[PDB]
Amino acid sequence: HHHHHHMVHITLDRNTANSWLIISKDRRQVRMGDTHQNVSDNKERFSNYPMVLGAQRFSSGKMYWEVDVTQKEAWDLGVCRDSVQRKGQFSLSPENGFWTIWLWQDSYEAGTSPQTTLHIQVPPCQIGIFVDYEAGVVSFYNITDHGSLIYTFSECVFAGPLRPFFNVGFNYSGGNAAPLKLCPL
Ligand SMILES: CN(C)C(=O)c1ccc2c(c1)CCCN2
Repeated sequence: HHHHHHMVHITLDRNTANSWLIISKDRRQVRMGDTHQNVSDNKERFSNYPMVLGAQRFSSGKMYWEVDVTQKEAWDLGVCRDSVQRKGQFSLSPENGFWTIWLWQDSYEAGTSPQTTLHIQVPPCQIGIFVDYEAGVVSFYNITDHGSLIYTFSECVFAGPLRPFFNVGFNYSGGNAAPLKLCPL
């Protein structure tokens, strides 16, 4: 792909974070803490899952960013509507305002309803995310495998401003403590 030139500097929004997340001083890394992180509750925080949004809102144009997923067993990445549900249980689907992929139990899947099996020969250590607002496209790229395409959502009905979306995953196993990191431009 040749999307790198639409690179945007993403930072994480602390106020949207689940209360167990630890966001770095530079707002470019997030990981699961082993306890509540001593913050007040608010209506923006994702309650049920270890999720956080980027601060940036996009309503037009082309945007690209990259995320490091090294040594994680589980995570979700993509974009979502600014107005997505924060409290209670929900599925990651375009009907609910999410355009995402994930790793879970040694398989990669796109967040369609129902979910779609992905075919990845080289397990990615860094993921590229491309959004074309006007075209209604969200695409995912395997940076470890020379930028190979992972998945394209097309005919997207965004229906609002978009925000970068992150889920560091549960760490029941003790094998998923590593952070998500926004990679340098
Ligand atoms: C309990 N452990 C070890 C987890 O991995 C975990 C999973 C989900 C979740 C939380 C923790 C607190 C935030 C809300 N959801």
